[PDB]
Amino acid sequence: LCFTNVYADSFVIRGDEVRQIAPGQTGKIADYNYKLPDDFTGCVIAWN
Amino acid sequence: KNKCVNFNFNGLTGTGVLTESNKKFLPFQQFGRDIADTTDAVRDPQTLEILDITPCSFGGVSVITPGTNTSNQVAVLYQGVNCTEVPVAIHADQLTPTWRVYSTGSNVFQTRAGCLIGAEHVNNSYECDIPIGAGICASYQTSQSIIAYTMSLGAENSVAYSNNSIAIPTNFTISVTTEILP
Amino acid sequence: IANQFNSAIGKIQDSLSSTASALGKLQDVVNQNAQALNTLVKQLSSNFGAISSVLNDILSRLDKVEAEVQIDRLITGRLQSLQTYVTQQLIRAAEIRASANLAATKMSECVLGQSKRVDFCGKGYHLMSFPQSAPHGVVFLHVTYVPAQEKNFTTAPAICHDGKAHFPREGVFVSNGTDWFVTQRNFYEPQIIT
Amino acid sequence: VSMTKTSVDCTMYICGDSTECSNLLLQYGSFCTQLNRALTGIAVEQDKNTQEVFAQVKQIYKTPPIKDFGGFNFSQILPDPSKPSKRSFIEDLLFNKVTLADAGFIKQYGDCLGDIAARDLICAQKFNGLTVLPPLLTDEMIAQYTSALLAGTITSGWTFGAGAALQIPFAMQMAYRFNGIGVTQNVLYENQKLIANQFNSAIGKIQDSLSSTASALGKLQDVVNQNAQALNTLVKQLSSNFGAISSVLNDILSRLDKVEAEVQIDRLITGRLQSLQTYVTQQLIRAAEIRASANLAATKMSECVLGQSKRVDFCGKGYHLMSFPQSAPHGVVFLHVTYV
Amino acid sequence: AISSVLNDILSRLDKVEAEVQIDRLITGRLQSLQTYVTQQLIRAAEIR
Amino acid sequence: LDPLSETKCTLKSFTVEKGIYQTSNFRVQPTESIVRFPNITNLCPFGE
Ligand SMILES: *[C@@H]1O[C@H](CO)[C@@H](O[C@@H]2O[C@H](CO)[C@@H](O[C@H]3O[C@H](CO)[C@@H](O)[C@H](O)[C@@H]3O)[C@H](O)[C@H]2NC(C)=O)[C@H](O)[C@H]1NC(C)=O
Ligand SMILES: *[C@@H]1O[C@H](CO[C@@H]2O[C@@H](C)[C@@H](O)[C@@H](O)[C@@H]2O)[C@@H](O[C@@H]2O[C@H](CO)[C@@H](O)[C@H](O)[C@H]2NC(C)=O)[C@H](O)[C@H]1NC(C)=O
Ligand SMILES: *[C@@H]1O[C@H](CO)[C@@H](O[C@@H]2O[C@H](CO)[C@@H](O)[C@H](O)[C@H]2NC(C)=O)[C@H](O)[C@H]1NC(C)=O
Ligand SMILES: *[C@@H]1O[C@H](CO)[C@@H](O[C@@H]2O[C@H](CO)[C@@H](O)[C@H](O)[C@H]2NC(C)=O)[C@H](O)[C@H]1NC(C)=O
Ligand SMILES: *[C@@H]1O[C@H](CO)[C@@H](O[C@@H]2O[C@H](CO)[C@@H](O)[C@H](O)[C@H]2NC(C)=O)[C@H](O)[C@H]1NC(C)=O
Ligand SMILES: *[C@@H]1O[C@H](CO)[C@@H](O)[C@H](O)[C@H]1NC(C)=O
Ligand SMILES: *[C@@H]1O[C@H](CO)[C@@H](O)[C@H](O)[C@H]1NC(C)=O
Ligand SMILES: *[C@@H]1O[C@H](CO)[C@@H](O)[C@H](O)[C@H]1NC(C)=O
Ligand SMILES: *[C@@H]1O[C@H](CO)[C@@H](O)[C@H](O)[C@H]1NC(C)=O
Repeated sequence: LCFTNVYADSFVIRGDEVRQIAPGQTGKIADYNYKLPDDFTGCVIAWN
Repeated sequence: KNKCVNFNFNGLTGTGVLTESNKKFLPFQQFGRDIADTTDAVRDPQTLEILDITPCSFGGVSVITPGTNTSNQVAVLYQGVNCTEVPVAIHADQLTPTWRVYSTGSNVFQTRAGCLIGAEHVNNSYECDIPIGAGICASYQTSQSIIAYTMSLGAENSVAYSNNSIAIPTNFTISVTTEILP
Repeated sequence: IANQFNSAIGKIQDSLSSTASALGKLQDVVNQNAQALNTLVKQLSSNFGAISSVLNDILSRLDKVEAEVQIDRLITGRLQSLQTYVTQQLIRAAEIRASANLAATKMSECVLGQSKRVDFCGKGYHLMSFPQSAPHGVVFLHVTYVPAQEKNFTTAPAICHDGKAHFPREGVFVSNGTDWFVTQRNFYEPQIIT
Repeated sequence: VSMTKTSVDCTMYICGDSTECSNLLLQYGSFCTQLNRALTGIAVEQDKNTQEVFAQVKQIYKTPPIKDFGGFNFSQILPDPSKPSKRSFIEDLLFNKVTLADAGFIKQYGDCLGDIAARDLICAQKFNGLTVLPPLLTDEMIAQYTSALLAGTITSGWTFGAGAALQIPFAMQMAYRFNGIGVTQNVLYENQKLIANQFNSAIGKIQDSLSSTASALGKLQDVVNQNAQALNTLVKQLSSNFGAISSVLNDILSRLDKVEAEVQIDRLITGRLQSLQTYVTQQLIRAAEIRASANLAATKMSECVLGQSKRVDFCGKGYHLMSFPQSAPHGVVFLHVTYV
Repeated sequence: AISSVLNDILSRLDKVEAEVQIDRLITGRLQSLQTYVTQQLIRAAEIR
Repeated sequence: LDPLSETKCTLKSFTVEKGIYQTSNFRVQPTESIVRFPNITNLCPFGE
């Protein structure tokens, strides 16, 4: 595949907040500091 | 170009015949689309020229038969297709019908409806038996084979008109006919 | 005339004794309503995106939380399959309702009367028609006068005897080549121009 | 009398060039066959409707080359031998006034592939499986059946409608007509020149009218329009998401696995199926509209062209004498002649 | 759908869940109108 | 097998009446694939 624009967003969280990173979620991460759009095109990559 | 292939550009996976377009794309354009919202032209990205895309040549298939009670011979219509392409529809590529026994030809005929195979064009016109389309019809007849023909509308007849002449019936028939309505 | 009539009715018997070909109009309605019932029945074989075509195979395998995600697929599939059938049956009922109103019109005008309407009671000049029934339909034995043997005649639109013009009250003038006569428009019977 | 025949590659419309989509589309059973059959039931009855209006005479009456009709002038409505189709002067007026988007007129890919793949609605219809089909009768064969009905009429009056044609001098025939509406036949021959001058003048008004305006054939154009509008809308129905990621199938299939694509693709299989299930319904109902028009026209042929009607206002406004049929794109035009 | 009421759905869940429920209302109704309009088209043909 | 055999299979009848009949549309499959993308040579900064 090919891509027209690409961005990486780099940050740290606790593991119990990884479920909040997916689109259209809730919780303080998903409400007050990092929101994805409802159609989010991309992929989420996390590790300890 | 002119051949049928699984193209991809940029992840635009399609299937078709690529051709040199006459489209003057402006320098920022990479795609053209159908009124239908599907791609139908595209700039080649390594070598900046404009390609038309056409989805590969195709049509409906239809079969003409006198009935199993009498024969196991049938004739076949490639609706909307000139006869030359039918050779191009060789099984060296995998057609949707896997049966390709009629691409032998020899009795191949072009019509307004498409190209017709297994039936013989006879100059003599008859009553329409099986309707092919556009004034062509087909029938199984004499050593039986399927014939195809332009239909005869009825006997041609010049009426005996003149400015002072009349026909009058000297005799009659009392006919009866059925007529059946559901 | 009676011997032609009894012979014509004889040909109707002798013809319909040989074949089904004429009854294709009734036979097709039967075929089509049978076909649509076969089509409506055969849809039950379909998965419609459910794990099975068979309702008991969903219930005998899933819990309420999952079963509803299978059953509403079946409902959606079958529902549309009824709606299509009911659509086809309403529109095909309209084809038949016209066929009935026409048959009632042919009954009123070709059975209860003599129609002057050309070709409505068949090709030729209508005398009378006899109804016969059929499975789900009606049949009409339309009797028509057809002019069959003709001869050529010379004609004039009017005649002169004393400087006055003459015209038929009824009919037309003709000459056999030697003498003029007047005659009825649909059969040769000559008479003296009086 | 008719509307454009059509057929849809139901699989290629819903699932164009995918095996994966075909294997999902299969899970609904006969839906595509029921759709295909229904379009065929319509298309086959268009050849019926064409046949039943026009093919009423089994013998092809040709006019005498001389025209001794007693001052009545059919030259504008009889065949003109000079033209490549044997259509009349008024029919060549009627054939220009209607715009059609194809009629089956040989698509052979020497045009419709490459450049004329883009700027043509109909090649996109043909690339989404939306095949228009040619009618059983060419417009020359309609013009010949029409010519035979007209030539039979002007030379033999109603007599060919009963059996073999019987010749009659026209002026006299018109006398029988006048006698049928009860104006006694002398009143024709006593005015034959004035009558002929008016009949020819009334044909002159049909010409001068239907030449000049750009709107007249509305009742046919709206059919030819609604056919193409419904196909052009069915083509737009392919552009929708129906809640899925993309309205292109292969841009889902290249981007997704065997299960996430099944969730997406079935949306399109749904939306699209409901787009054909709509369109085919809309055609089955329109077809019942045109059927009624065609069966009515086959009665106007039987009763205004093969005979004189005593039915008031059925053969146009006035007392009917006789009428002349004219071929048109998808239509018949009657020219009614009346005593007023 | 969990409710026939369009705003009860909007209250009880979130946009992703609306794609699950409000969507049902979209479908079912659009089938309702196609049903009425078809009955009216057929009916209209009888009245003609 | 042959055009008659498709028609029998289509009508789900072992015996076919006199007529003209519809069958599965033909379409030439592609002979082979063509892939085309712009040529880039450096790889993206994944290590960063
Ligand atoms: C046109 O029709 C006429 C009527 O049939 C026919 O004229 C009739 O001809 C017969 C003889 O063929 C005459 O019969 C009489 O002949 C002599 C005349 O002196 C008598 O001795 C006989 O007893 C007998 O009465 C008819 O009188 C005569 N009638 C008239 C009004 O002419 C013509 O011959 C027919 N012409 C053609 C070309 O067929
Ligand atoms: C009615 O008459 C026409 C022509 O007039 C006749 O011509 C002679 C044969 C002779 O009978 C004259 O006294 C008449 O005036 C007939 O037309 C002919 O038809 C044949 C085929 O049957 C054709 O080969 C000829 O070319 C035609 N000739 C002309 C001059 O038109 C017609 O057949 C007669 N019909 C009946 C029913 O009697
Ligand atoms: C298919 O047949 C048509 C004829 O029906 C060919 O079209 C002709 O092409 C030549 C050269 O381009 C023109 O000079 C003629 O005027 C065309 N006539 C018609 C009626 O089209 C067409 O080229 C053929 N296609 C193939 C692939 O053989
Ligand atoms: C009118 O036509 C009828 C036939 O339709 C003629 O009647 C036949 O006449 C022949 C002898 O000429 C007999 O062999 C037949 O048996 C008769 N038919 C019937 C049904 O009886 C009749 O002669 C003709 N009359 C005229 C005036 O021409
Ligand atoms: C029947 O009417 C047409 C015209 O309506 C006549 O044909 C015209 O004849 C004149 C005189 O030669 C020409 O100037 C015109 O160009 C002709 N028009 C056409 C359309 O051909 C015809 O001559 C009339 N017939 C009779 C017997 O008078
Ligand atoms: C792709 O590479 C070729 C040489 O391998 C070169 O001609 C061309 O310029 C390259 N593509 C672009 C977009 O520059
Ligand atoms: C077809 O078979 C039937 C018997 O089923 C027979 O009556 C008829 O004559 C046969 N016709 C032909 C043309 O073979
Ligand atoms: C049919 O007639 C044409 C002349 O119109 C002739 O050229 C052709 O050879 C004929 N076909 C056959 C098979 O005889
Ligand atoms: C018939 O018309 C011709 C001209 O075509 C004329 O010479 C002849 O006198 C006319 N005869 C009758 C009986 O009208």
